[PDB]
Parts: sequence; C-alpha cells; structure tokens
Amino acid sequence: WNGNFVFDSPISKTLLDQYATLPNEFKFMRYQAVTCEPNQLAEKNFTVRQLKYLTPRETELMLVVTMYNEDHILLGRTLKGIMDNVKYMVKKKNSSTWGPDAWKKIVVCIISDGRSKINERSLALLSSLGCYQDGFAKDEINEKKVAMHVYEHTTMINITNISESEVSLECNQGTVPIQLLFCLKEQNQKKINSHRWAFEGFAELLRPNIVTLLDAGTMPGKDSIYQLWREFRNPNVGGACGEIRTDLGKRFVKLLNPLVASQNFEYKMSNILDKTTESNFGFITVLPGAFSAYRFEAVRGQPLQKYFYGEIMENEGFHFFSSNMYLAEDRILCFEVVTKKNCNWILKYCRSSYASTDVPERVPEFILQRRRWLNGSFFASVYSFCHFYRVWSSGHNIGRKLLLTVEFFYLFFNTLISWFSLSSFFLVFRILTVSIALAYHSAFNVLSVIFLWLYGICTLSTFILSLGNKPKSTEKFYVLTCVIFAVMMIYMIFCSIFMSVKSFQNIDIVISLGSTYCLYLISSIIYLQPWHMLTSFIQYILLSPSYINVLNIYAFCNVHDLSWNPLGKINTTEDGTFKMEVLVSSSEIQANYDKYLKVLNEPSYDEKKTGYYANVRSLVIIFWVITNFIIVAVVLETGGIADYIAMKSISAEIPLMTSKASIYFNVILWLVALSALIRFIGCSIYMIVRFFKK
Amino acid sequence: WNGNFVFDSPISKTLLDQYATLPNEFKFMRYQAVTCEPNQLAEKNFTVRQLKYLTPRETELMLVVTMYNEDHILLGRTLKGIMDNVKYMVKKKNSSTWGPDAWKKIVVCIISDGRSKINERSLALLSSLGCYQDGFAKDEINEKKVAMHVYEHTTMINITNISESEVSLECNQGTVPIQLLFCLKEQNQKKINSHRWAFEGFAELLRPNIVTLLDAGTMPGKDSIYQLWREFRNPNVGGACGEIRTDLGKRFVKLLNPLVASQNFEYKMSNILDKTTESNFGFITVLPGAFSAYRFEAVRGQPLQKYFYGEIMENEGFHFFSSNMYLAEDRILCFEVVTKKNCNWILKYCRSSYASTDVPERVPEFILQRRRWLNGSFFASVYSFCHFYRVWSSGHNIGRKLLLTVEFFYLFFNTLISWFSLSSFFLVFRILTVSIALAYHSAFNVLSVIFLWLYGICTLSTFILSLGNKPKSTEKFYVLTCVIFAVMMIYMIFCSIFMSVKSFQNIDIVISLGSTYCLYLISSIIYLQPWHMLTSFIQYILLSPSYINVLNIYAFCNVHDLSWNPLGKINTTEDGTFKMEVLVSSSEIQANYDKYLKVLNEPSYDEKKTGYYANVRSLVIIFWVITNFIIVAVVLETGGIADYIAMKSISAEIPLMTSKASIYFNVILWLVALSALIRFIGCSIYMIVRFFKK
Ligand SMILES: CC(=O)N[C@H]1[C@@H](OP(=O)(O)OP(=O)(O)OC[C@H]2O[C@@H](n3ccc(=O)[nH]c3=O)[C@H](O)[C@@H]2O)O[C@H](CO)[C@@H](O)[C@@H]1O
Ligand SMILES: CC(=O)N[C@H]1[C@@H](OP(=O)(O)OP(=O)(O)OC[C@H]2O[C@@H](n3ccc(=O)[nH]c3=O)[C@H](O)[C@@H]2O)O[C@H](CO)[C@@H](O)[C@@H]1O
Ligand SMILES: [Mg+2]
Ligand SMILES: [Mg+2]
Repeated sequence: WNGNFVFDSPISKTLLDQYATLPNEFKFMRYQAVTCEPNQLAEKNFTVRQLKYLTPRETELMLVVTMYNEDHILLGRTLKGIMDNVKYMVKKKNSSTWGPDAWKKIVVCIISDGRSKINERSLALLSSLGCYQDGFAKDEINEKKVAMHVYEHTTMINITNISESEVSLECNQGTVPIQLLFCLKEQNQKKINSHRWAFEGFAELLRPNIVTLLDAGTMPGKDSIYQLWREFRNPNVGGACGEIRTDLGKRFVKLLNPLVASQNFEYKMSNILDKTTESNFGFITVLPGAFSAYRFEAVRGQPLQKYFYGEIMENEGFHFFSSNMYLAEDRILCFEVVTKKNCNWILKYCRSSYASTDVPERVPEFILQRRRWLNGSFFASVYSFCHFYRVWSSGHNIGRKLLLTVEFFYLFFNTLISWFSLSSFFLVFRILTVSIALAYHSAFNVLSVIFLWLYGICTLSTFILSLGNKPKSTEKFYVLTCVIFAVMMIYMIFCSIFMSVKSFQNIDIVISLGSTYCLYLISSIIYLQPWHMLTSFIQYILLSPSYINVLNIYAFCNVHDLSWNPLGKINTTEDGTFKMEVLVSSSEIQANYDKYLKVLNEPSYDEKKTGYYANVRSLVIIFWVITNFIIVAVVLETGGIADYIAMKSISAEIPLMTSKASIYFNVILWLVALSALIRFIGCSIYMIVRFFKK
Repeated sequence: WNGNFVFDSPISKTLLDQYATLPNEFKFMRYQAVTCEPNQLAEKNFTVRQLKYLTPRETELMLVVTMYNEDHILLGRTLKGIMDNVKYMVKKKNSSTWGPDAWKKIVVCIISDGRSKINERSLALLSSLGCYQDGFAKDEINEKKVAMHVYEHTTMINITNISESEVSLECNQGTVPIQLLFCLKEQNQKKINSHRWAFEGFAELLRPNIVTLLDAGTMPGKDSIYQLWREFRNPNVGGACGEIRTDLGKRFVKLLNPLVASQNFEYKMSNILDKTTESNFGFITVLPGAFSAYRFEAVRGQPLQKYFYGEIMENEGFHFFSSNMYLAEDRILCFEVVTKKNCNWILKYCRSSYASTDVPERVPEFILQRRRWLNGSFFASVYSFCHFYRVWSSGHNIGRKLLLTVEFFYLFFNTLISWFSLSSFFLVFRILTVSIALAYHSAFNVLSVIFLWLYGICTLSTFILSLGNKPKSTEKFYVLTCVIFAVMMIYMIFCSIFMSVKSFQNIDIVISLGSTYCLYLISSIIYLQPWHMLTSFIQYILLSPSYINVLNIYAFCNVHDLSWNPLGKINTTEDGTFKMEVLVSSSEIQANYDKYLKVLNEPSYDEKKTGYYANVRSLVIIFWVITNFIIVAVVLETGGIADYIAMKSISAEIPLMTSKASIYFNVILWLVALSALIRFIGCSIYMIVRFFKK
C-alpha cells in the first residue's frame, strides 16, 4: 500500500467479543513498518489512522509515554493514570473543547526503545489491550532495515484496579475508548532519539496543540493532565510542568526507609520553593521525573533543532557547546523556548497537577540516578548564564527581559554556591570542632582529631572508588560512609547547640538556624502541605552531608560515560585427496618468493571523541578540587601559608586559629539566610498571585 | 600423514639455486597444521624433522624467539646474533659438544603471536630465508580449528650486514646452515601462552639440554650464547642470565636524549650491583629484557606447572596469590627452581654474556613499559617473602638454605624501602626547604611555599590522570611534570650543598652523599665499565624524582588492566504476494492472545573476575597512600596532631619544626648508606670469586 508494508489483522475473537459487549477502527489492528528517518515521515507517504477517516481527526493533546522496557506494573500504572484522566475529560459538562467525543482528540503514544529489552509482561498487557500481537514483524523490506514498528488500535478496555500483582481490565458501559499508538524501536537508541521520533515524527503528522511527555512508572493524578492542559489557555505560555510526589506505598510503609524519607522531603522542598520562585520570573526547568507539556508551535523550529542536533556551526574539531552542549540538550528546550527570537513564550509551573513516581531505595542506584541530575543541572546553568544575552534579542517586553536577566543571575549564583560546597562543609565542620575543643578542653581534642581523620579516610576512598570502581560493586562501603557522615553531622549539631547554650548561659548560629527553619516551615504552611516538615525531615538533615560529599563527588568524577584473508578448510572422511594432483605448480613457487623479496626490498573518530570526553572530565575534576582547596587554604591558613607568614615575621610560630575563621563562618550563614529569604519571598508571591487570579 | 595435515613443497628455485651454490632437508620446506593443545603434541602423533632422520638428532640448545607485531630489522638483528654465535661455535675446535657439525645440535624456534599482527616485512624476510611461503594454510581441518602453523626449514643463508634500512643476505662457503622452526599462532594469546608452546610443546619432543629465551629485537653478542651455555657445566646450575646493554645507535647519538641516558645509567647500575650481589647468595632473578637460559630438567615439573597454571588448589572463589600469581608468574620459575623439593638448583649470573636491546625514548611508552616491571617486582617480592619457608623443604645444604633465607629477607627489606619512597621523598624535600628558609630567611620562604604548591599540583594531577586517563592522550603534561620534578631536584641539591658549605665555613648529608657516590664509582671501576659514571649520570639524578613520583604512581594506579530474532526479509520488487492466501488462519489470532494473556496472568564469570581485580587495585592504592601519609603525619606532625598536642598543653601553639625531623632525616641517610654498602660488598665478592675461579 503506497509502497509501504501494512496489515489490518482483526484483534482476538475474545477481545472483539467484549469490545462489542461495530465501527471499523475498533475491529482491526493496523501494523506499519517504518523504514525512514524520523524527520521524513510525511514525505515518505507514511500516515496514521487519525488522518484517513472521511473527516480527518484534529488532535488536541498527544500523550507520549516512553516505555521503560520494565515490569508491566509501572506501565500499567502510567496507563491507568492516563485512562482516568481521559474519562474525567470526557465526562466534563461545561466545556467548549472536551466533551463526550474528546476521546477522539487525545492520542496516546508509547515509544518503546528496546524491541528485545521490552519486558514480556508489557507486550502481554499491551496484547490484552489489543494494540499489539506477534507474528508479522518484518526486520527487512526492499533490502532496507525497518527503523521501528508502529501498531495502531483503538481499544475499548480500561485498567480499573492495580494491586501489587495484577491489573484489572474491564469493558463496561463506563469504559472509554483510547487511541493507542505503539511505537517500537528495534535497537537501543537513547531517550533523545525517542523524543526525536515523538516530535519530528508522529507530531508532524498529527499536528497536536499540546505535546505531553511522560515516562514509564509516573502516575498522573485523577485530574492532573486536564489541569496541565488548562495552563495553555494563556496564549503566551509555551510550556508547563507539575508537582512530583514520592509515593510511599501501602499506608506509608516506605517512610521507614531513611533513604526514601530524605528524598520525600527533598522533592517537596524543591516543589515548594525552587519551582515557585522560578515560575514567578517566567523560566522553569522541568524536574527529571516531572511530567511536562509543550505547546507544539512554541517548540517547533529553533528549540527542537538545537535540542536534537546541537549547535550546527562546528568545524571538524570539537567545542564546549558543539561537542558537550548535549550535556544540557534537554533543558536547552526550556532555554530556547523562553529566549525565542521575536516570540514571548513563558514557562509556567502548575501546582494543581501532580504525579507520583517511585524513588530509588538503595544507595548504588540512588547515586547512579543523581549522577545524571547533577551533571545536567550544572551544565545547563553554565550554558544559560553564558548565553544570557539572548534574552535581549527575543520578543518579550522590557520588564520581562529584566526579570529573566535577574533570574539567570540568581540561578548562576546558586550554581556557584553549590560548586564550593565541598570546601564550605569542611570549613564549617573543622572551625566548629576546633573552636569547641579550644574553648572547653574536656574530651573534644581527641574527637577533633578522630573526626578529621574519619572525613579524610571517607573522602579519599570516595574519590578513588568513584574514579575507578562502580557503585554496585561496593555497596557496603557506601552505606558505611553515609553512616559516618551522618554521625559527623550529629556531632556538628551537638557542637553548635552546646556552644550556643553555654553562650546563652554566659550572657548568631542560633539566630540563622532558626530563621531558615522558620522560613522553611512557613513556606510549607502557605503551600498547605506541612506534614513533610516533621514526618521525613530529620533523615534529610542526617543524609545531607552525604548529598554534598558523596553525590557531588561521584557526579563530578563520572561527567561523561567513557567506554574506551582467513581461508583453508579440508576434511575428507575417506581421507580422499580433494585437491589430488590439482593446485600443483612450479612457477607459482617462484612467484611468492619474488613478491616476498620485493616486500623485503590517527585512529577513528570514536577514539578521538572518547579522548576529548576523558580530558574534559579530568580537567573539570582537577579545577573543582583545586579551587575548593584554594578557599580552604586561604581561610584556615593551610598549604604552608601560615608557615610562610611565620617566616616573614621571623625575617615566631603558627597560632591555632585566626579571625578569618570567624569572618568566613559569618559569611556562610549570611549567604544561607539570604537564599532562604529569597526563596520564601518567591513562594509567597506565587501563592498570593495564584489566589488573586483564582 | 598419520592423521595430520603435512606438505613438503620445495623452496623457491631462486633459494634452491644459491643453497646448492643435495641432502633432503635443505631442499624441502615442511608445513604442519597443529590442531591440539600444547601439552598434547607427543600423544597426538605430531613430530618435528629432528626426529625423522635415520639417526634421530639429539638437540643440545633450543632458542625461543618471541615475536608479536613481528617488526622487521629487530627480528633481523636477533637472527644475525644467533647465526653469528652458531658459526663461532662450529668454528670452535677444542670442544667435545661443539665442532664442524655443532649447528646440527642447535634448533631455532620462532613463535609469532598472531598471523594478522605479524609485520609483512618480517614474513618476507622469513620467506627470503625459505622457512615460510604463503598459500597452504588451512584455518580448519576435520571440523577442528588448527591452533598454530609450523613451518620447518634448514636454511643455508645468513644475515651478514644490517644497515638502517636493509639486511644483507648471502650464501658463501663461510655461511652455516641453521635449523629454523617457525611457529605461528593464529589468535592473540599472550606471551605466557607462547612460553607454554615453547616448554610444554616442542621442548617435549626435542628434549633439549638448555632452553634459551629471547625476544625479537634483542641482539645477543658475538659470543654471548656460548658464554651462557658454558655456565651450565656445573651440574647444580638450574638457570642463568646475562648483562643487558642499552644500544646507543650510531656513535652514541641516542645519548643526547635525556630519557635514554637515564636508562643507560640505570641498566648498568642494576647489572653492576643488584645482579652480582644476588648471584653471590644465589636465586639471581632475570631482568625483563635480559636473555635467560633454563636447564630443561630443572624447570620440568612443579616450576613449569605453577608458572603456567598457577596454584591448582582453589575453590570456585578467588584467592590473592592464586589469582594474582600471574603478576609473579615469570618470577615464580626462579623462586620455584631454587626451592625445588629434594633438589639443589641454583641460579647464576653470567657477565661474559651480554645483549643490547632498544629502550623507549618517549615518556608515554616509558611509563607503560615500567608499569609491568614495577608491578611484577612488587608482587614477586611479596610472594617470595611470604613463601620463604619453602627454602627449608628443598634439598640444599644448611649453609645455602641460610644464605637464601638471608637474601629473601634483604630483598623484602628493599621492597619495603621502595614502598615508602612516596613519603620519603616528600619528607626529605620539605624538611630541607623549610630548614634552609628558617635559617637564612633571604628569599627561601616564598620558594618553600611555591615548591610545596608545585609538588601538590603535579602529584594530584598525576594521580587523577593515571586513574582516569591514558599516557598517550596527555604527553605534554607528563613532560612538563618531569621537568618540574627535575627543577625541584636541582633545588634540593642546591639547598643541601649551600647549607653544607655554610656549615663547613661556620665550623652528615655531605658525609653520606660522598660515601654512596664513591661506592657507586668504585663498584663501576671494579666491574671495569666506568664510562657511564660520567657520560649518562647527571640525567639519572634529574629524572630520579620522576621515577619515584610518576612511574610508581602510574604503576600502582594500573595494577591490573580492567576492561569492563531477525526475520521477514520481504523485498518483492514485483510486489509479489509471497504469503498471498496462505498465512490467513483465524485460530492463530486467538492463540497469541491466549498465550499473551497467560504471561500477564549474577552475570558471567568474566564480570566477577573483573570486579575482583578492580577491588584489589583500589585497595592496594588506598593502603599505599594511607601508610605513606601516616609516616608523613607522624614525622611532620601534620594531620591535626600538632593541633592536638597544643590543645593538650593548653589543658600554646604549634612550633615550626621539631626534633622528629632531624631523627627521620638521619635515619633515611643511614638506610641509604647501609644499602650502598651491602651492594658494594656483594659486587666485590662477586668479582673476587670470579677472578679466583678463572
Ligand atoms: C546508569 C543508571 O543506572 N541509571 C539509573 C537511574 O537513571 P534515571 O532514573 O535518570 O533514568 P531512567 O533510566 O529512569 O530513564 C527515564 C526514562 O527513560 C527511558 N529510557 C529510554 C531509553 C534509555 O536508554 N534509557 C531510558 O531510561 C526510561 O524507562 C524512562 O522511560 O535511574 C534508576 C535508579 O532508580 C535506575 O534504573 C538506574 O540505575
Ligand atoms: C601496554 C604497553 O604499551 N606496553 C609497552 C611496553 O611493554 P614491554 O616492553 O614490557 O613489553 P613487550 O611488548 O616489549 O613484550 C616483550 C616480548 O613480548 C612479545 N609479546 C608477545 C605477545 C604479547 O601479547 N605481547 C608481547 O609483548 C613481544 O614482541 C616481545 O617479544 O613496551 C614498549 C615500550 O617501549 C611498548 O611496545 C609498549 O607500549
Ligand atoms: Mg523510571
Ligand atoms: Mg621489544
């Protein structure tokens, strides 16, 4: 058909039996062998059923779900969320867009990447829905490798219950049809290629209004997708995101794990403070698991082009934003949408839309997950700060350009703070432990020495294992390191409290620690989600030194993933002379000798790119360590500086502590207080504006 | 023939033309397809021509030449050296073993690691000799992969001149026949497998008296092989080696390179001191490039068995020595032969036999070469010290057992010194630079701070690049680091000389530095090779800090090399319906659905061994760094110890320097003087004994 392989094989008699409990699209399942590039779907005469009926279907919302090639449970969770949202949107009464036939304006796209990696349970479930069936998959046509397989069905069944082991599929008068579209790549290309298929491929044929990106295992709420869609009423909005919640399992059983409570508090703090503060200015960065939506006309053009391919202008050699730009290629979309030329798109954060995802529960996978977040956030901030002049070439008004400039400066200020945390934590810890020892003398001298040595044995080992080993290989040591750092944090808290109490008895750390805690709590109260402030808060404080001295070290030590004529067969069962008298010459005997006597008379692009990536990774690490030690040696007078000053004075001996320690200790808490104040003000403005608009 | 593939195809008419300038073996070149394991050559009915004549040939000396890339010129020099020695031995008149037919008692075996890797120029050279010709190589026989190809010829031509670009081959009345035997493995197995073929394979058929190991590119002297053979007159000798000389090129042009003069001095010091002294005690090890010889009956049995396969007693898990035995596998033979049960074999060092090899001239390949020497020497010393009790289970007399015990203790003492060199160098450097600054105040304060920072920026970078990067990628930085370390060594020498001169003017470092230099020079004079003591000595002193702070770091950071349903090709040009009406059942439509609904109703040994190796590498590194810093912090009172002592005294402030620095500084030079004295006495005893015996 039209030069492409197609097939319409009716779904199982069983499925068809319940579907009737009939128009044409419910009854056949269509297959399509896509053998072109994603950016060629329209010109290759490839189409989708939405475009073939008597009246073509104008789609309003395209839900792209990236199959995790994982257990059906996660995918079933995502699909159940989507079907619940669609049912809500078809039961809506007073609405111009959604109605009893909105099931026709929504398309679900499941871009599975591993044709072999895909879990059998997923295909088994997808088959139950009727959007897949085995048997007709041509791995080669016209002597050309088919790039992916497209199966299209409109199933009338919905998942209504998902226990710990089963998904309940039923077909009643209350179920709604859903337009599935199962894409299935055949070879392991990364997530950016899945997005390339979603955006440059099927979105070019369907022409949606909004394009929503989901993952496998992310459950949207009963009402989340509709609330995210409502954000695009304002014609200026070019993107949006929602809240991310850690799901705690049956009656919050997972809170007993101390690595899940930490992430619960971290997620809810992030959503309450950072997302609202950024959304006030107008530029936000979708969280890794946060469900996102992009108005199609907004991302179309330059944003997509530099998200997929990167900076085109590049010679044969490599460049920081021409060979390393991909590091922030994702957040590039947000950076490119906001700063589009002659266009005033803004990014908005929706709090009425949430999605509950599952968080890692062991330290190895936690470290491996955060390795991609930290590198992405660091490179994205560097790039956005370096290219802030683009804000003044866009189409915004003067006030919105000024606001965006201020936000970019503040974001780079936060990045600069996070870069020096390695030295800041050690400086605070050492100054505090030596000050209390020097003031009270009781047993804190030996504790100071012991804790200095414990930190050094855990920092050195973390560097070495992150540079050479893998987290899965050594999990017990990482658990031990986290426990040791938690004990050090307990001791630091004890020193601060104890000296503050004694100073109160005798008559700033107490002043700030209370201010930032109260700002946190007041923001939580205003956001109307205050239970995290006590339920899962302590574990965040104890596993906070391990977020500054383990996740950062591994993230920086693993910036890029660097992966560095036969003939002659004789076998005669009867020992027969197959060659016999043949292949027997006297002139050839001289030919080989003459030829042999006559003889006696940079590697590929991959290794070059790998070398460049390794050099970048080892230059970043070295600069990080050197600058942090520069700060430490300037403050504590380590590195032989105190020796040098003593020698100049002789031209004496080293004192125990100086006023530089006090000055630095005050500066750090002032910075912390300023950051907390800024984020509190941002959250307050967000809630006030939202309330007035509502 | 006998169930194995053979072929006797006369050599080129050209070759045969000069050979006559005729008995049977000169005129045919025999091929053999070896399809068995090395330890099965005799039982498989595989033989070599030496065993087929009317009277079998009892071989007296078997020479093994290992070739991998099989570069030409290098192989040409190796063959020319062997040819010269054989012709000299045949010329020898007053000898029972050697005479006009001495060549028949010597067999030359050339084993190539990979036919794909062998250099075409070499194979061509081999063809010129007539021991190889292309065309009849069966990569498969009897449905079994042939393990290696054996070509056997007895050529009458010799190489008589090797210019920089040509090898001069002539056939006169003065040339001697040589019994070549070209082994050619087909896939890249390592050098230990080449030795397994040499020892468990063809040596089992030939039954030689002495087995000599050479490496392509190494040139034995005009008389070296005979002088090495003469060492086995003493029935107690079980092995032997000779001197290694760096060849300096045409009129010593290569001495202008400062990385070649350093290795020249290092090699000649090693041969003069360490070999002679070790030879005195016995159990004299062999240098990596040093040509070696083993009496066949000596190595046969337990030594070979534990050299090739390692410790047999082992469960499914890993053990340290068993798994890491390969690190000391080559230096297992020497340890095994000496300590053989009920046998009194000794190892002797022959100075009358030498061989000139080529040394690396760039820093990357120099580091990569020394990475295998340092690891081998470290593991061999550890194993030999751990298993010294085996000396008292052998057959030696009481005095020789005592001597071997003493030698093992002294060798581990040297290894223990070499383990702490990282801290020793820094301690000496820092104490010296702070002492001169503290005494004279002029400009040495800033120099002390500058040099402390330069060392730390070059040590940190060396660790990071050795752990993450590769030497070839960053050569300029390694050159810069070596230059910086040479400048630091110049400054240390200046400080020592300057303070010693001022102290002489006012009235131990001078005392020792002169004693060790004089012992070096007197040993060189007694060994009668004194030109190195001035020609290539200074460059060794300047590139000595880079041998302690670059080669060691890279060697320890790279202990082990850790390398972590197609169907439906439907392409009908005429749009032919291959399935057509067929493949249109309806019962199958239900079968897949039912099966799919029913579904919805540790890695391999390699990764485990790799994980173990990485863990061993990262535990060794950590222990090395920790112990060296323990020494440094105890001496200099770093690591917060001085702070702790000051706090106890308060229960004051840190002084600049203590008496621990003086005590340590004296202890180090005492150790150096003791080592120099021991090696001088050993060399003197060696020369005196050799002179009296001669
Ligand atoms: C290197 C690594 O170990 N990554 C970890 C991390 O990354 P992290 O969670 O960032 O990444 P994910 O693998 O979860 O990727 C998110 C989306 O990408 C799809 N998709 C598609 C193609 C592809 O190559 N990769 C891919 O991830 C995923 O199923 C999902 O749809 O998260 C999890 C920890 O809880 C673990 O699964 C992993 O240990
Ligand atoms: C990892 C590495 O880079 N090794 C370096 C080093 O090791 P090094 O000199 O120790 O090792 P060599 O490669 O020279 O080995 C010696 C003998 O082994 C043969 N043989 C056989 C099989 C095999 O796998 N390997 C093998 O070496 C060799 O040709 C020779 O006959 O020496 C040289 C430096 O001047 C360089 O060639 C190399 O850069
Ligand atoms: Mg997931
Ligand atoms: Mg070589």
